Amino acid sequence: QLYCDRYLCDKVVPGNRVTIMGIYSIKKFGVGVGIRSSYIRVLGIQVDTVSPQEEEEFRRLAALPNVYEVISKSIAPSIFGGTDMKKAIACLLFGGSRKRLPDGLTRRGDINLLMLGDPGTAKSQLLKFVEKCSPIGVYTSAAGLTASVMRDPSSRNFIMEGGAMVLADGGVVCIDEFDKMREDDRVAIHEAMEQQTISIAKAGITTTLNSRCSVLAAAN
Amino acid sequence: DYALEKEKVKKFLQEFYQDDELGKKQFKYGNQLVRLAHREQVALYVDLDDVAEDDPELVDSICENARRYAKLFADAVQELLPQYKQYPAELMRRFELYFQGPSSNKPRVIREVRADSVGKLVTVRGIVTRVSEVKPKMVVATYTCDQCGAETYQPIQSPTFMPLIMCPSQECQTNRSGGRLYLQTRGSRFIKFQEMKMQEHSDQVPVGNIPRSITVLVEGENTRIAQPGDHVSVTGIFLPILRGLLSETYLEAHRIVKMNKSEDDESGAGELTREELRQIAEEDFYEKLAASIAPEIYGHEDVKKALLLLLVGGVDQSPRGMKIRGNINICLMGDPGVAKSQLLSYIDRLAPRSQYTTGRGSSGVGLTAAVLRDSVSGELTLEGGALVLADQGVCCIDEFDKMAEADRTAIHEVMEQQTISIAKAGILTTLNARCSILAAANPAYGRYNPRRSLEQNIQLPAALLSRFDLLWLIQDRPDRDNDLRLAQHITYVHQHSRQPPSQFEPLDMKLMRRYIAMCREKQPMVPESLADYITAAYVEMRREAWASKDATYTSARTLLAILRLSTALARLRMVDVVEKEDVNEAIRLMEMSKDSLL
Amino acid sequence: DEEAEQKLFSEKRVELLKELSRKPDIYERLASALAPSIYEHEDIKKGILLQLFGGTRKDFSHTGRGKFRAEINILLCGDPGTSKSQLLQYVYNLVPRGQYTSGKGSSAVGLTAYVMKDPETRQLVLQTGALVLSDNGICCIDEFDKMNESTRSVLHEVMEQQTLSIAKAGIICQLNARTSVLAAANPIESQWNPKKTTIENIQLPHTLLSRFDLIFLLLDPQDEAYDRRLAHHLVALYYQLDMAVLKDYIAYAHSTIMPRLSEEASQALIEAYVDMRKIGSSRGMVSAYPRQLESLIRLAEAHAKVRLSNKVEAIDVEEAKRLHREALK
Amino acid sequence: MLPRSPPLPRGNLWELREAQRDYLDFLDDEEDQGIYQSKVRELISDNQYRLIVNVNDLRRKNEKRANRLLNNAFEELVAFQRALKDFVASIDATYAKQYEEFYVGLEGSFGSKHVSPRTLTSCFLSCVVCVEGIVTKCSLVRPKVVRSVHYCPATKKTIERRYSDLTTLVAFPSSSVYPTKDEENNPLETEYGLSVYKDHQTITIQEMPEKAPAGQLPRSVDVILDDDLVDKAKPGDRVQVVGTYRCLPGKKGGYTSGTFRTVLIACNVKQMSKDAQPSFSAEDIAKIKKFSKTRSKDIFDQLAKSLAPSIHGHDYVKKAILCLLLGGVERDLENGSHIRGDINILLIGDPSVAKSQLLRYVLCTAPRAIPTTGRGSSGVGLTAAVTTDQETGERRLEAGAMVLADRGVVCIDEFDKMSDMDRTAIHEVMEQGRVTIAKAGIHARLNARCSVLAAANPVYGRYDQYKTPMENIGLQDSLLSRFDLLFIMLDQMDPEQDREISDHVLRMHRYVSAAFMKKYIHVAKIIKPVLTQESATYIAEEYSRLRSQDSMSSDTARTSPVTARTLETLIRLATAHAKARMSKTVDLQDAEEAVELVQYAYFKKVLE
Ligand SMILES: [Zn+2]
Repeated sequence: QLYCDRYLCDKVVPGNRVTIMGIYSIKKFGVGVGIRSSYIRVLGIQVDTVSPQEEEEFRRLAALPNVYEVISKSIAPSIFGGTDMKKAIACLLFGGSRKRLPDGLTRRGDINLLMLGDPGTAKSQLLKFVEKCSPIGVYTSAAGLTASVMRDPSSRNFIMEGGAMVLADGGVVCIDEFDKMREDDRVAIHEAMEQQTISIAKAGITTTLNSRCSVLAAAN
Repeated sequence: DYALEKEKVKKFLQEFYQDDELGKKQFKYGNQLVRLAHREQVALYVDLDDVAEDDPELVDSICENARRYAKLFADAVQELLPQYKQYPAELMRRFELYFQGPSSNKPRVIREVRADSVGKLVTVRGIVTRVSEVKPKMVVATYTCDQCGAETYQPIQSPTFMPLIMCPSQECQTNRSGGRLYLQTRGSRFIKFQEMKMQEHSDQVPVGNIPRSITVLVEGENTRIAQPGDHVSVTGIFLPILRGLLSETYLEAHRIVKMNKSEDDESGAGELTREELRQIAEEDFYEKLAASIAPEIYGHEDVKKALLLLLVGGVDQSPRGMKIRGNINICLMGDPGVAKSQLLSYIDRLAPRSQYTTGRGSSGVGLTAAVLRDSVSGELTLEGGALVLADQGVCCIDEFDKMAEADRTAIHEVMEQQTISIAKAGILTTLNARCSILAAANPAYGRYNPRRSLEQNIQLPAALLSRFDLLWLIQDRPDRDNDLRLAQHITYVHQHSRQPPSQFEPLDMKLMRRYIAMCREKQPMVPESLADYITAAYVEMRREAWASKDATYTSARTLLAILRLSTALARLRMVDVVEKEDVNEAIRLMEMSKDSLL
Repeated sequence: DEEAEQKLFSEKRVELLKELSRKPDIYERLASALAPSIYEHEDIKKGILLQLFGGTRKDFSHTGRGKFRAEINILLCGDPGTSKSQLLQYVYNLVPRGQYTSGKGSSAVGLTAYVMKDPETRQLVLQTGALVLSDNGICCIDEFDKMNESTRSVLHEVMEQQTLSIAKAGIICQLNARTSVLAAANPIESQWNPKKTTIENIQLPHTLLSRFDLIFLLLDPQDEAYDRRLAHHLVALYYQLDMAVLKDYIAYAHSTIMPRLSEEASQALIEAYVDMRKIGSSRGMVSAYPRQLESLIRLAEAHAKVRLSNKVEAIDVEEAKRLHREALK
Repeated sequence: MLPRSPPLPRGNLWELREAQRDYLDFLDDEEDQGIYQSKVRELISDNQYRLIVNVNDLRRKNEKRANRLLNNAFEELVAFQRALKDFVASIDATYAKQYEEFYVGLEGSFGSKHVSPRTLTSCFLSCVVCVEGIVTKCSLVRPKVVRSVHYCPATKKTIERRYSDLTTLVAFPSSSVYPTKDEENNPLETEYGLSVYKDHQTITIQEMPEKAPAGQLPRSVDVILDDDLVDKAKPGDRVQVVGTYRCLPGKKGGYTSGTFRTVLIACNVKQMSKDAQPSFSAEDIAKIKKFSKTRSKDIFDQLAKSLAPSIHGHDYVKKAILCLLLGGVERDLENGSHIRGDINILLIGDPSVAKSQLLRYVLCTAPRAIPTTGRGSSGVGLTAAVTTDQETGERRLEAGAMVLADRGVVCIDEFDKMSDMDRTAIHEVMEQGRVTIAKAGIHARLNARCSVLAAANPVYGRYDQYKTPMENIGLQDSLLSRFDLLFIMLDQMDPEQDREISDHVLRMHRYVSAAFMKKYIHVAKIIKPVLTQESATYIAEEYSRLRSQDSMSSDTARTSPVTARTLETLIRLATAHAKARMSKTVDLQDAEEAVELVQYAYFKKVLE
């Protein structure tokens, strides 16, 4: 357990790699008779990992005559055959544009894809690739995909669990075995791709979560 | 200051006139003080409209404080009592004083009473819940020093109190510097006490908000007035609880009035006048009421004739120790849109004790009685269902074909023996549930069809079909003429918001609810000379339903219909013996209930 | 609790009982005094009267056999309106230490024994159901058909061995009781259609029909004479033998009687079982297993107790054989 | 987008003596334009405690004080509220004593103080801030003493006592001992009627979802409403609290942990979203009374054409949806009966016929509309469910969807993916208008007078145009009677309509008045026309001709049964058509406008 201070607060996010320099010490708020608690008072922190000239290697590449295939060729090195199934995936990484008519009746800005066919493990590779090479992306087979309402042991009441499609903001979500997902969960993912938001009205929960992600599904 | 108020209240208590006593100007409180002095009465409901008749200022400063004043009054009467006819002046009180709300104030709701009215006289309306049982609350604890042979007292105010171990008499201490004194439950004084919660009417709540509760400390004479699950109106101070700066509050009831009838409990005021005996003595009194039941509904001249027998009910015997029920059960199988859920909603409001339930929104343990645990004590307690809360009244269950099949056999017990026998793992008992049931249902798949016979476009097991004395069967026959008159009725209704002028104007609900309560307690008999007529009729039935291809399951439980469906009629005509003219009315009913199929 | 109190009978009363027990029909004179509101139904009252005495309480601890049930289980099947539930409602109000149960409002563990988290000590403790609270008396189970086959297969133990073996989380024990079921059911389709076979209107298995020993089929149609007599009787209840004879005759006949078989009675009990097999085999009505041969004993002895005969003779087998035969017809 | 003012700045047109003597001079306000002397009086005529101030004015008047007030809020707001009682006594001293103490809210534009609960650091301690966000709980309103009044029955005197806690602007912890014997000689007795209590709540603002960085669990903050600000916020809102920020310490056993808890002592609240339209101009009402008079022939059709221009075809459905948006007239007879005054519409058809579009438009047009689906909705979660509390542990009745939307609209899409055990929970709340619940420890009846707009995909995936209208719909003839209008919008296969539909949507993908229907229907809703015997004999005839099968046709099937329940839907559509005209008397031209709709919606034709 750590203890950050004035300017070290809000410097790291759950999921980071760090390197702490702290003063290993003991709590003094005064199993065993003389046992104490212990923490590390942090007083140094680190994190482990755009340009004008970099802009030009995007410019010229967008301008070169055969700009289309150069990407769709280098987005699936291992798996080969039928570049259409790789042609399409090139678009999902960019997507259309979000329009707001005068009525505020916004429009989608993402796409969805289904790769039907036998599970022959040729598609899991592709899922892993598209997840790895994405600005935001999650590959799922826990809490679920959409939100749930679960009876908390402590509260003894129902609480709300936003799943994956609420954490992926603009990103891309990959799914396999489209008949394995929980019946309720499959209903909710249907509605989420329909409306692009999840709104549960149950025991003590009436909230809304904007789902803004891209579905790349693989069937069987 | 108050020393001059104790005189301005004595004046009012000794001087007040009243004319409505039916005599001359007597003294409303003049007689009361004598009765109280002769220990023939305990409570003195000092009205506040009468102080607001000659001094509208004192009323302003009562409902402003109402805590000092309720003590000045109990001192004024304490002084006046001897003048008509132990050590502390409270152990010898033996009476209490209560304020009956002033008429100018308006009955608030539970949500409205805020902190700006702590310590003032308020008035709330609500539904009772979780009324406790009477327990003795101490007022003046009496101790004794067994050593020095004395008697001592101390008065209690808080919900707690610390006893005494002194014997503070300086003589006992001075002589010997030693001695303890025992508590004692003889010389002390207790007073009845019970606490009960109130909730808002779920009607007068914002569209989806949670109702709030309040606590009421009934004590003294107002106890045992209110029953749980009840509409009530309470008048009492609104105080905080003793023992940081936040405070929890309770209502300290001074007056409790039942408002079941939507106006004020007038069941005890069910007095029929001679000018109404005029009507009740007419030739066809039975036929006026029948037409004055839910007049907004055209047609159905016969169904309204049976829904009245259900409200009056037959007589119940007990020969050689073999109980026979004296209630009537009725079902209303029929096509969609024939105003069944209107008839039921009306028969709900025309009954002293009634309940409304829907088949698809009620579970089988929630109808009869449920055993539920308290996570505060871990103790299992019983909790009545619908049929228990509707003990001496009527229960209404529409959408009766859609109730789950394991939640419907929990009615077979209440329809014949009229008890509920629970043997779950906390309790083992039989509650009394003497209710008469009235249910509505759709025949097969929404609509009757003439291909399949009965019993297959009804879908009730014979064991339950036979529990119903009258399974009435209506239809949506689209006869061009029958539709024209129905429409010319409903459009008149939507124009004027009333029914078209009928032969006889319907009686008020308030008046029928009394005409019937007077008509229940007759208990007519049966004459022997009729046992040959009745018999033959019954026999004939067992022939037809045995020599037919549609008829239902008739059994020896049908005879008791004819019998108990005629002691109802003979109870309307105010006779004290069943006559051969009512047996034929009953027999006609049991025939006009399945003719809608021929 | 009043077995010591039976010695507290006026000797003026034992004369009365012993003398009433000599009239040639004291059987039909006591039986016909049960429930003086049902119509004739002459046999069902005979069965329900023999159930209030029960066979002897023999002591089989020596033969290592175990124990031996001495009470009689009775089943009533028949089409609606035939006054079954009234007989249960009457018995339940007569016998002390009894219960009344129903079909859907009773579970598997609520009838025999459940395990509850005791609130204070937070520990699992055992409790007793309905078939164990009766324990000396009758456990009326109405609506016998409408209990899913799970909760119906529980009666197999408590109604034949008079025991109950529990093995749950921390409780491993073996109760016992001396109850006697009295059940009432409806035929399947709730209508006794005579096209099907008797073992098809009941629709109960054989491993459950054999634990009963008096299956009364109330086959009653629209007999124009019966209906007329019944209606004439029922209407009479609207105008307007003793008990303490029966209430004391029963205590006596329990306290100081123990019918032991004979050799002339035992020689009519062997053939009465060798014919039952050939009869019940073909018809397809209800087969007969050796358990019935014990029931006859149970019935025969129970008849001898009615007349205080203290010894089972021939006629006490012919009666309780005609009763066992003329109930399924 | 940054909210740098409570009044949306884009389209607003359409010692301690110096402070106290400067606030008074600011509150004079007479000599320049009399802005506040027009507000003090205004509130005295309404009997209010507090008045809202614009700091934007304090700036122009005196910059130094405007800065010293946003950085030392406590010592400045204890001097503002003093020199406000001073200035109200300078108008009506009789009023200036009715109330114990006055209060003063704030509003305007604070420079860097407009923060979110995520940015509210510990450099804003004792500084006016303006927090925005969602309320996600409330507390139980409880009194709280600020003064006692005691009494000596022996000495006939009267002593008082002033209370103060850590939730004041002065912050001295007083003990609530309630003295019973000041001097050991005399006994005391409290007088509750003459004491002074106040209200007290505690809500929890939480950061807006679409403003979170989405990686964490958005931050929260605790607000302490008071003194008739109390019930001004329910769970699920979007508020802009404007209150001082404060840390309140503690000590359990003479040894304090340095850790403190920080709260926000609110002194104003603002609902950000405008969810009402009663603000109309006299020019607007003039326009309205013009338009309602111009042509009585064609105002309904002209209204409905302009309903949803973003959709091509479906004129009938738009007509009926307008009828929904108006509503009938709820008659309650004298004996206590009640007849509903709403219209429930059902739309079935092949995929992609703009059903969801019509629903999503009816949502935004009408006020108080609630959306719902066919799988994210249980039979009990629609009406009311029993639960308990976490603080008290005693049961209560949480309101479902169709009880929140009272006097409103409920939009149920994919009404067919709802199990049979779930539709049945509606038959009471769609006709009788109120929900009845008898659960274990709950017996209640909630008012749910609403109207249902539902959309359902047909069985077989697509509407087989040959079977029959009854086999393409799974609903049983008991639920099919509740919904009084059934529109079969099967995918328009005719080649013409698709052409203009494509034109329209593609034009949209290359980027009567709209904001006038709002006011016009919000006005024409209240009118309550009354039948007349000229038409009431025409309806009473068209129904008796509908009810006769022969007069219908051959080779024509029935979508839904005609009962005595469609009769009073004729009456409802009629008096909802004479609500657009603002007519107040239905005529024979109405009872004929609403009969063709029925003739079209009830009977379908089968092919082979
Ligand atoms: Zn003493």
